[PDB]
Amino acid sequence: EVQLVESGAEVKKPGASVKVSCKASGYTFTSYAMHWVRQAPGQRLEWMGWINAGNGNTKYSQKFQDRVTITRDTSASTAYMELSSLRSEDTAIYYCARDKVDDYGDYWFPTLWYFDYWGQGTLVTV
Amino acid sequence: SQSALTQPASVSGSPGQSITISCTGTSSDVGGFNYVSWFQQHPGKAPKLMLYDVTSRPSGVSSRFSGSKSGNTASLTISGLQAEDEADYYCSSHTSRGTWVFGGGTKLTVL
Amino acid sequence: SVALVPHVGMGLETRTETWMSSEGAWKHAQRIETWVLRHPGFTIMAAILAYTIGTTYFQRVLIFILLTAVAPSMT
Amino acid sequence: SVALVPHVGMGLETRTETWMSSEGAWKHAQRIETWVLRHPGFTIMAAILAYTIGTTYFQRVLIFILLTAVAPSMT
Amino acid sequence: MRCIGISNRDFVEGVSGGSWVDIVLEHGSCVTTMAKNKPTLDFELIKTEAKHPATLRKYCIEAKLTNTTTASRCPTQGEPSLNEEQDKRFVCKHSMVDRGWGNGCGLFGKGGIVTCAMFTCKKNMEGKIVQPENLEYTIVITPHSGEENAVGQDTGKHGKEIKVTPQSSITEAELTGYGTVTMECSPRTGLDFNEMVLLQMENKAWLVHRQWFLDLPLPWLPGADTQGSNWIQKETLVTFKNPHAKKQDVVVLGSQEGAMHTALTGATEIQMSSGNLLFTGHLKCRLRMDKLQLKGMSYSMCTGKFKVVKEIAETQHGTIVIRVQYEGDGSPCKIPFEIMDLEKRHVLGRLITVNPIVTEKDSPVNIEAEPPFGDSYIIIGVEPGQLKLSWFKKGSSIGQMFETTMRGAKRMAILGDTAWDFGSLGGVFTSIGKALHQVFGAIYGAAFSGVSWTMKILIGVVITWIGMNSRSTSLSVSLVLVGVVTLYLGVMVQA
Amino acid sequence: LQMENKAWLVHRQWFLDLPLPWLPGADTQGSNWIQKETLVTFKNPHAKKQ
Amino acid sequence: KHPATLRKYCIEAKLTNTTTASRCPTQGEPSLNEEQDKRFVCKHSMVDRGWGNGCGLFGKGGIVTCAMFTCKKNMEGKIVQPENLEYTIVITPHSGEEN
Ligand SMILES: *[C@@H]1O[C@H](CO)[C@@H](O)[C@H](O)[C@H]1NC(C)=O
Ligand SMILES: *[C@@H]1O[C@H](CO)[C@@H](O)[C@H](O)[C@H]1NC(C)=O
Repeated sequence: EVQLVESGAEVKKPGASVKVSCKASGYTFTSYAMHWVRQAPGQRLEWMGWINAGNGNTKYSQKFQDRVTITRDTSASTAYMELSSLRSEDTAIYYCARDKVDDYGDYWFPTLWYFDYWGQGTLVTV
Repeated sequence: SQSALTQPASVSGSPGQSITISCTGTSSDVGGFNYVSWFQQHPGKAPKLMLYDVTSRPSGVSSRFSGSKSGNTASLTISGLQAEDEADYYCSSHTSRGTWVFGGGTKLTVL
Repeated sequence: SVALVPHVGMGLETRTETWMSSEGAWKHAQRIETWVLRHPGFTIMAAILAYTIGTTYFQRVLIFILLTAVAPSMT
Repeated sequence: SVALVPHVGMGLETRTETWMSSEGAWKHAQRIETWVLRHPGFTIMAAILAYTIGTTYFQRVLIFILLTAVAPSMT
Repeated sequence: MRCIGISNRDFVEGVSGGSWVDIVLEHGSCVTTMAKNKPTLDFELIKTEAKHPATLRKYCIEAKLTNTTTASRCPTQGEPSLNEEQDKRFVCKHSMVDRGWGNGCGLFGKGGIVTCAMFTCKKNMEGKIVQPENLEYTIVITPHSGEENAVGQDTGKHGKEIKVTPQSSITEAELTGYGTVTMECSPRTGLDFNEMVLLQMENKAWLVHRQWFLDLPLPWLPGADTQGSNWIQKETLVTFKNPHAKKQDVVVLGSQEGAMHTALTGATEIQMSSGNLLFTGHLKCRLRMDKLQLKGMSYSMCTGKFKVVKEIAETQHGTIVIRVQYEGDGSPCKIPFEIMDLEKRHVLGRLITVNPIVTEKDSPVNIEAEPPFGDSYIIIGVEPGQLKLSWFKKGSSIGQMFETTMRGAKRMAILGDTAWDFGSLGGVFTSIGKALHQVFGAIYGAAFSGVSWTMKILIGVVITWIGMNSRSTSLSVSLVLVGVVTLYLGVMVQA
Repeated sequence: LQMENKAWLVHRQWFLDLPLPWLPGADTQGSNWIQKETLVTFKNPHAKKQ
Repeated sequence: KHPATLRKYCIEAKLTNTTTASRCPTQGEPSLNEEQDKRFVCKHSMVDRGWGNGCGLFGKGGIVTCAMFTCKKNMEGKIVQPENLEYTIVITPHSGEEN
């Protein structure tokens, strides 16, 4: 079926810029919207936001709505999540997931199986 | 936003028995919307969707996993606990504001 | 200007809602009402003119309505 | 819109050139000319209605001109 | 089972002797077709892409004047000459200003003056045109029986998408367990492209009338320009000031984006950020039911117990959807579903999900049925373990007939003569109604084109009064009927 | 009435009856526009999104 | 002289932070905290809701959307006190003298 491969683990100094790609194959990239989930080692999953590949529309979480930016390439078949101001709290594995958008390309209401496929995971230790 | 999804931190059950995991949330996400999804995460493995609806489940997942939702609480029920059910289980919901809330997580351990 | 020639009567209207249908459904009538409120003098004169020019109550009312609607739009 | 309340008739007029006077003197009449050119069907029905409404000849022409003026400007 | 949630859902019941039915797939509307012994199918028009549109005319909405220059002549000496007058990108105007000894002339009168400023365009609104050729529709056909999920099949989905372009009239969709549905669609007459402009101002695009677009009073380029500087009708976006008959000046007259937005009132917006997607307009198709097979036929009835995994829900169209799960032997069997009266003596309710079946033991198939008005019983399963679920349908029958008549009127208002091809199966009444509608609609479009809804209501009232006062009753009835229809159209217009 | 780089002498009731968002004139912060709906459009086609 | 501004009008606005909240059928209208913020423009409407949307009831669900209204250009309407007008006149005796 569909497969998503995230990038390798990155260890960065606090305050640096992070950027981890999640290339997803086996399906129309612009058809589905790709979400980003963060989980501090030994803590809960934490939802960052989603980037719609169809038209670039994005949504970030309240917590991340300042230092977190999500962008995707339609041709590169990859979506990128970048964290602006790093901190020790930010040392977690970031997971990319996927949710299909409606027939019109809008992403108002998600599909009930909104995280059916994930990425293997990329670990960043800030 | 905030981890409104509150579920028991630790859960254990003897192999072959039925164990239930309850996920509680506000009326915004888990009490009003059927977007309650249960995800199982193995050690070092990415989360796997177990029940996409309140009770629906994917093709790969075995039928031992059955969920339910009453009021503002969502429940994951596992019938016939095995030794492969020792992974964590994260409930999630689509908040009325358009965001996603994950549960604290339940670490299932079988004896 | 362009705003003075809207796309309202074109006949290309589907079941899908148009650009400012909700807003512009009553904008013209609201503007006529506001104009009558602000400029009461012309309304009375138009009523008198319609009464004089119309033999029947239908003619008078129709003429008065037309005069009242034309004055603001004509500006 | 704001362009539909043009400040044309508010008094305050001196012997100095106002804003868009020459351009805007006949622009509404030219708009009506273009609209009547593009929509001759409505003009015929307006003439028929004016003829059937009002008995005197003066009445019919007053109604016809009023209707043809309101139609394009109703927006 | 897409149609369940949609408010604008139409039920088309029946096929012709040839097992075909014609439908109109409007955007934002879902059609469900029910035929005896035929699977119930849900058809939705989800996209209308117009490809490779050619630019027709560029309009200037925000300009800027520069390089202003003036020349004057003494009175009675003709007009002045500016070298910039030769160039067509300079907007120039001739006026007369008082002259005399003080301003350097030997005569007291009005000398000619010419003001020239270079016209430049900051923002323009391209208007493109498409030819029906590159007009590709997209339709989704979902087998209405099964369970309504798009994650059941990894490669695709239960529903099928067929692209209806004018190149191929026949589009044949193969449903996994339902055979094949054939749509003989007609894309060329759905929307009158080539009498229509794809207007695109900044990051918003509309679908405007070609004549209306060409009548816009703004500077414009032909649409084949390369230099892009020789604007036509520049003086619509420029003001010339000769305030006290002493000097002349030229101003740029601001930006027309907001005025254009106001002008576009009444135009259905579309998308042009990628591919010129249209989400409006209808499509007329013919259904080929001949090769459609019920997915679960040649199954044995299910004799085990059934449980309701999802509470019975009253859908917006007067039907009910209930999800049930089967716990019994004989995995692939057909569900015994019935709707009877309180005495269990009659089968009062029809089943929209015809031939419900249990594909997999642990799979909650969901069922849509139409119960009768009032109290009834939804019975699922055989006598040992059979579920009796009482239901009350809130409405009435006469109310439903009134609602159906109003829905048909609204279809006759939104659509033209196509309202006569929505539910038709051939027949002389359909053909005659369509022909009469074509004639009366030609007359009505000629009479009421370019008129606002308020004017339509005024004309309707006037015609109703004229008919009410007519001395001849034949003419009276005709006039009142025309006025009433006109009033209704005025009330329903501005959609 | 001074717009961007040009000014006019206009009637005061006409100015107070314009259909545009307006501040009372003493607002330095400009965070309380009135009549904001005259300069925005809310679109709900097909009753699916807004 | 000394003109005082009585009203500023916005002629070119801007919408930046759009947020939306949806309610399932028969539950009334939803709530946004931006809805009572004065620098946000909000509107209530109804969208079709159902099992696919995630509700569990079939009907119209209330919807609210809000965007922050920002003015990029405005027109200042100023007023002058009649005591602050200062007319200037030139009286030249029509003498015939040259400059
Ligand atoms: C217009 O003026 C600009 C200076 O702003 C100058 O560079 C340009 O050559 C001038 N063009 C003409 C045609 O006068
Ligand atoms: C609005 O969005 C901008 C985007 O950069 C952000 O900086 C700002 O904090 C947001 N304001 C809100 C959400 O109130």
